Amino acid sequence: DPCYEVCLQQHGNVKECEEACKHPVE
Repeated sequence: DPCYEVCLQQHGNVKECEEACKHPVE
């Protein structure tokens, strides 16, 4: 909920952030 929201404001992503939110970023 907050993750995406954060990206929504601090960014303009969708599937990238949404999917990358659960993915183990390097």
